[PDB]
Amino acid sequence: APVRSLNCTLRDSQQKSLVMSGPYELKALHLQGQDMEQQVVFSMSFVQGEESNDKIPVALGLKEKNLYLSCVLKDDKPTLQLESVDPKNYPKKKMEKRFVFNKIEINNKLEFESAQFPNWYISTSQAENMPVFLGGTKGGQDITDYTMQFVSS
Repeated sequence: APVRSLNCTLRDSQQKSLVMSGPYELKALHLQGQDMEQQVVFSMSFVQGEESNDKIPVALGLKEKNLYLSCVLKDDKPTLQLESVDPKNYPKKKMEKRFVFNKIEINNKLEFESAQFPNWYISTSQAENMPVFLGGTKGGQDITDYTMQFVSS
């Protein structure tokens, strides 16, 4: 397909799942059993960009929703947000830079670095029910690695 994609769910290294907070925000929390279905299913697209054997550029949209994770400057600081796009023009192989993340395979975990803002990663808090955000520090209080689960689509 023009732009190739695959559906998946993500879980941080503390086993927290991701769910929709409001219409433009994601939160991470320890979920299990029935509630497991509240988790967001992503449609990961493999877009164009500087590629490596361990660094792959991708775009993360919500399955069947014209909503994508985006990195923009908000109050002079790199910020993560859910952005609405024209449902007829997306996804596409050449996504605007703000939508691009470098999928990095480390241990057996994954890290998602903003292509727009080098060394800024999709992060979650240790605390329960907090927003998913863009953090500029690795190996610290905040979590920056995940495992990925594939879904039948």
